[PDB]
Amino acid sequence: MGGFGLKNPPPQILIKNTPVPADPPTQFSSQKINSFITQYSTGQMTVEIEWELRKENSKRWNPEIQYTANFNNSANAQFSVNNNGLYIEDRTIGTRYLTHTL
Amino acid sequence: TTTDGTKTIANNLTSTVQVFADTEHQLPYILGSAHEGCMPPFPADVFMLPQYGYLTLNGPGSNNNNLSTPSSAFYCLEYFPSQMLRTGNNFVFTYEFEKVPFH
Repeated sequence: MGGFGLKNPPPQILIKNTPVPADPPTQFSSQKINSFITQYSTGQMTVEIEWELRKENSKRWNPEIQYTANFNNSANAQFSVNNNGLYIEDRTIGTRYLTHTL
Repeated sequence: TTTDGTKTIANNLTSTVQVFADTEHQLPYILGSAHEGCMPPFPADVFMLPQYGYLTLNGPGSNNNNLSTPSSAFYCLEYFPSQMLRTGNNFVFTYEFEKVPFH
């Protein structure tokens, strides 16, 4: 599907709500505790990647194909939110534009 | 100089030739395609140097597949720094292969 094959990829990160049981009966029972307190959780996360990139030196004379926002007028701008508040992606953008000698 | 059908060849002392080696492989590389124009096998022969040329992407249109695609590259070789040589001065450089397995 494309990508970087890794022997030792980034570690999976797993999270759970710790169970909080509801009021236990007064008499003892060895069976599992069936009833819990309904709860959920929320909070922010952040991810910081450091990328290394190969600089481009090409002596070709004439200009190259490049990615350009669609030059047309439109009811909704490209890669932007619409009236209802929904973010819309126009184009899968490939990485291959700049030419290189074979 | 050509006067009638009699050529007159003189020696122009102030003219230059200009040469450069491309060490970054930024030009299309036509060596190793087994063309002619190498040194002769026998040291006493004199040979004429081959012309340089390359051919880029082509693309279809109408009945002609020979149209130039947008990404067809054009390389100007005067856009490379090169050393200009008169008759007195000379040119040299060295190169070192990376390790490859014995044949």
